[PDB]
Amino acid sequence: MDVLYSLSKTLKDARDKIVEGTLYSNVSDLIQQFNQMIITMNGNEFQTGGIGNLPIRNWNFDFGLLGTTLLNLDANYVETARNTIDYFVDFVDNVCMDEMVRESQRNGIAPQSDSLRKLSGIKFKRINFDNSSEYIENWNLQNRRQRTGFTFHKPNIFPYSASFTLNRSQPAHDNLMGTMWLNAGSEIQVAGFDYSCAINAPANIQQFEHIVQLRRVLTTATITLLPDAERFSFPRVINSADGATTWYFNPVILRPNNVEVEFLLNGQIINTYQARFGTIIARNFDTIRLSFQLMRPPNMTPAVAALFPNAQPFEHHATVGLTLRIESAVCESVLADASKTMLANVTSVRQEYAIPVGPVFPPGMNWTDLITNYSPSREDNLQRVFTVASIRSMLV
Amino acid sequence: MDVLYSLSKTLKDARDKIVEGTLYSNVSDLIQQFNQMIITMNGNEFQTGGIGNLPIRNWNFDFGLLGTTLLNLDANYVETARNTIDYFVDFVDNVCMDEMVRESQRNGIAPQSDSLRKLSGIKFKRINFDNSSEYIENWNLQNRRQRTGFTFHKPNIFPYSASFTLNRSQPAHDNLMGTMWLNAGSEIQVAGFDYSCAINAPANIQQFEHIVQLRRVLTTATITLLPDAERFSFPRVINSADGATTWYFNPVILRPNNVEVEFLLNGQIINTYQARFGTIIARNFDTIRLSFQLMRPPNMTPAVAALFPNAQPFEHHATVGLTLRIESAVCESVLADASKTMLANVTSVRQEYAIPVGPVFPPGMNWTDLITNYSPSREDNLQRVFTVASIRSMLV
Amino acid sequence: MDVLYSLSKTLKDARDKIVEGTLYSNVSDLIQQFNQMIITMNGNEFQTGGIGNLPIRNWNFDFGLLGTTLLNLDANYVETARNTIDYFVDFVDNVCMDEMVRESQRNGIAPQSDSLRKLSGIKFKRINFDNSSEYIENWNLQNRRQRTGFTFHKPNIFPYSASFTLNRSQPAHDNLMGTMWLNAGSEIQVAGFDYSCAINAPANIQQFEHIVQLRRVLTTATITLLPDAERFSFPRVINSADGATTWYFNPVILRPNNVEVEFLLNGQIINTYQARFGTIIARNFDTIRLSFQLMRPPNMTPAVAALFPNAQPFEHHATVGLTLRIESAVCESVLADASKTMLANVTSVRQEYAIPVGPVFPPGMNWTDLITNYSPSREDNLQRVFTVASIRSMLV
Amino acid sequence: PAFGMQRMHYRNGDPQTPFQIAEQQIQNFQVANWLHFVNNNQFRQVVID
Ligand SMILES: [Cl-]
Ligand SMILES: [Zn+2]
Ligand SMILES: [Zn+2]
Ligand SMILES: [Zn+2]
Ligand SMILES: [Zn+2]
Repeated sequence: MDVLYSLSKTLKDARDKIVEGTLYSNVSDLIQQFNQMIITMNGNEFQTGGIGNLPIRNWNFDFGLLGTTLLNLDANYVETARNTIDYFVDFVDNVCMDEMVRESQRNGIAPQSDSLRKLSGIKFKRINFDNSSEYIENWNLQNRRQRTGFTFHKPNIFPYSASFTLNRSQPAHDNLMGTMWLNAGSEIQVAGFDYSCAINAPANIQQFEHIVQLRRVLTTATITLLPDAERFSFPRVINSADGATTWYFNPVILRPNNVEVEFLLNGQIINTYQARFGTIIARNFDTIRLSFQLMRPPNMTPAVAALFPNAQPFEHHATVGLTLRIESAVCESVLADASKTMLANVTSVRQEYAIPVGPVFPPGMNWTDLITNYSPSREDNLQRVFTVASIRSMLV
Repeated sequence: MDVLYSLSKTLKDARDKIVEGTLYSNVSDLIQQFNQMIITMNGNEFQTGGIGNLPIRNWNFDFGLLGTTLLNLDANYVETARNTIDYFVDFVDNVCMDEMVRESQRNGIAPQSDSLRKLSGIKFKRINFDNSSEYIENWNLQNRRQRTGFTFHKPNIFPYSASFTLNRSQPAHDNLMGTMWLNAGSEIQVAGFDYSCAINAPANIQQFEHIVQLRRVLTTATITLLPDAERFSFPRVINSADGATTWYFNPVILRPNNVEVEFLLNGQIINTYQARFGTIIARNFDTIRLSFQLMRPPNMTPAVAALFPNAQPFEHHATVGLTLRIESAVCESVLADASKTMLANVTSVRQEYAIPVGPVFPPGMNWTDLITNYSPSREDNLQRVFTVASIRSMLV
Repeated sequence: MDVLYSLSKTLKDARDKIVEGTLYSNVSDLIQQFNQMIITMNGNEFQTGGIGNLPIRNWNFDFGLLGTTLLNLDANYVETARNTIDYFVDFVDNVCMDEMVRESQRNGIAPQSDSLRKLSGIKFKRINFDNSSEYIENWNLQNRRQRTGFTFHKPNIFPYSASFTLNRSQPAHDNLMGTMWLNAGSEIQVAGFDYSCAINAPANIQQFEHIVQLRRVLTTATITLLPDAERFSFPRVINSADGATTWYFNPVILRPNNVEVEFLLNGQIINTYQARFGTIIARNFDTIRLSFQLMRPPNMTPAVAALFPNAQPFEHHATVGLTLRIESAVCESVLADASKTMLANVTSVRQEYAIPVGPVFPPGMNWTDLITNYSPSREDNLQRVFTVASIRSMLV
Repeated sequence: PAFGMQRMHYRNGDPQTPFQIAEQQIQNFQVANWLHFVNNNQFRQVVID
């Protein structure tokens, strides 16, 4: 991985810096690194594989060194370098694609493609130089069992789940007490609905709880917490848990009461926010506990009193909602997020070459299924393919 | 462009690295590059401005080299370098502003301002060195007829459009079947509404389709697809298609049925997602087809059964929805997006200096009009001004 | 700050570049910078303080220089460098933490920790080298009183505020005219509601105006403006302004009329957008004025005409909306945003070590309180702690 | 001559020594490594007693 990354970084530097007219002193160190890469790679045969529809390709390296005598690079120098660079970049893209489409159960972190295994040999270790990208930096730290940090804008941490729980229910589904929630990528939209508006609740208060267990620990998380859930504030016709019938939801939104957000790590409370809305910071947690209350308003104007009778039928169902949005977080594990392209690139390569389902990832590289069962082997394989995809995106 | 970027990159490196106390070995190559810039620019007269309210400014370059030998940089060295850097940064800022305010229908990629046309001469090619930014790198890759790629967080690919189509309608607008949609930026909310709730539809199913054609192909696109459309789920008094009258919309949201998102390229299906929600990957597409069905619940509870009578009047209108958000994609062409400021920089420069509307862009650089008619000439001019704005951002 | 930043930058370069097999020419300049840092730090005693629960830590530097003898770095070289780097990273992280948890009312930009005060002595200026980070660049520009620039994706410029104003009201809350708004982070959602649907308005027009004062000037701002306000478009039961009773809101959403968005600087009009939706650019402003109108539809279909009677009672309250999202902007002051982790890091460090509330920041590092009262002293302290947080995040 | 390289055209007054240029130019590892050692073999200044 370090060698493949070093090849890609050398090629990117060569593409960006070996330009017409530039001072040779601008590229001297880069030219030394490039020539060392050429010397190391010359004479080696590589095969990029035939898994799926990805074609078998053979790579042969017999390239001249880049010159050193010029003071300013000219057209001839640039064209020679560009030919060598194009061949090498094609090779690196093919190697990255071959690695991205492969998975293993035991050593998923270890290289899987023939070319990358050959590059792991000692003779290529001299190619290795500056490992400054976040993904390769985390790769090196992971190899050494050191604390890793991946920064994510809007991490895709919650698997998709649009579910509801009913605590009070009847076959006619007309006096219902329960909770609705959408756990989207970085979004938790939850809402507790009481149809009687807590008319008979002790103290005229109905308690709602929602626990989301993150599959990985998040740190230094920026969270926007808003006091309403716009997803559960309009009338709906909703399937029953068994799907045998549909019930009606006609929410009217009340201000959530005793809003408590607890961010927990291994069951211990790390952060607690009572009646706080807007930006909050959850420094280290793997669990979110959102507790809120529907309080029947003790004083009601005539319209509000009309909405909430003292007994059935109940037509206007009192709903209290919270919205939680993780804008930024840090995870020790690779995750999909709204800003990067690693998952999309791995999926695109797997789809374009018809890679059959393997023994590690879910079919189609579906993120919900993957993150629901984000096992250590899946984490190893996913970090490998994400690092390879990041190395590939440097050139392609 | 490469020369202007090299000037700006040299100035930015000089600002960041030529600092009091630093080892001369930290800056030696940079000092040589800076001196080469000085040599190449010496004896040349430049003129910027003279369009709109952008003032005419003349630039004459007669600066000495930095030849002082030191182990560590001192204050004298820094102050000399700072004087030269300040003049050069002002010049580069003015050249960038001059190029950003200009357009041409023919050869809109080619330089438009006189200073940048002069800087395209062969004698200035010596200034050129490391071209590492995404925009200049894409510029060079395109000039080489190589496949370029701009990565976008939330690409502004959909021109603003809040429209509806009525497939069944009448002057009373009380028995309406059709669709309403908002396509804005990277978001598409669509909602198919049937007022009769598919009472008389064949098999009790009403099929809705929505085709959105992207003005440019997107690749490696991460999409969040959510079942409901919160924008079309509250009561709404909408205008008539001709504007003569107004009609009423009283949604009750049913879950969309047989949801099929097809990502198409040249009319062929590249990606298909059936009943899949959350994060999906569209690898390469120029069109999106959303097909969703309103299925009348076969089994209803009395509260539900009361909302959907057999015949008119229809008070509760059955609405199914979909939300599609492109979180990140890659486009070969330049686009506005949520994270970058190139469009905002160009618009700000044009507005601040009262640049008259030209023959390429819409007035005020309105993004909706620009992206609705994103012609090849418009694309060339936009890439030019965006590269210039990225070069300007490095210094200003 | 520049010295502490240079230390962290040297350590990061050493971690990324001192790797097995790498050419010595890849690292020669880095080795010289690192050895200069070792020489400068040798013989100096530091204490990182015991404020709150941060342990008092003593630091002694008696390290040997890194070797220059190898043509390619081997494993022994990497291990020796790793040991020295680990000690230095521990020191820099502790210094950054000790600086982040301190604040001053008199000179909050100046260093507060004793170690950062010692590192400001002239003897350490030799350490100083490339200052290329956005935050250190802004720090140096600010020290020279130059135009600073911080680029923010979704800047958290609006303090959280969910409020309403009733221009017309009565104790029964059934003929209400006014506005309700949520200002949160980078988003504004405003909604003007008239219960009589402007039946008795001077021209059947009800004017609504919302003025939002930004605590700091924003520039080069990309802003999405959308007609509806989904947050204020569902039935609600709302506390009265004095909390004595609760009123009922039953919105029906009409298209806002004569939508005029003004971006003002010093009360002067800078940007004006009339009936424009989608992406707009505000080049330089500190106030937003949103003027919209509930215009009674001159023509109504029977259902629409039935929603809005000529006199009380009113069951369907005519609401117009506006949504305004700041996707990207530039500010001369530091701000929390949806991408950067500075605020979260500072808050996490303050909570982890139970830092007692000080005389500058709100007593949780809570962002609503901070941005509401963004005083110059608060801005100075926040710029200091955010710069230190960025320096820390280079290593931790 | 051992490696068949063209005779070094060395300029008097060059910032680099001939061994430094040769180290940058020699592809054999043992020779290049000995050259690098020579190029960087220095006295260590140490205060003792
Ligand atoms: Cl976002
Ligand atoms: Zn974002
Ligand atoms: Zn049920
Ligand atoms: Zn119509
Ligand atoms: Zn009131």
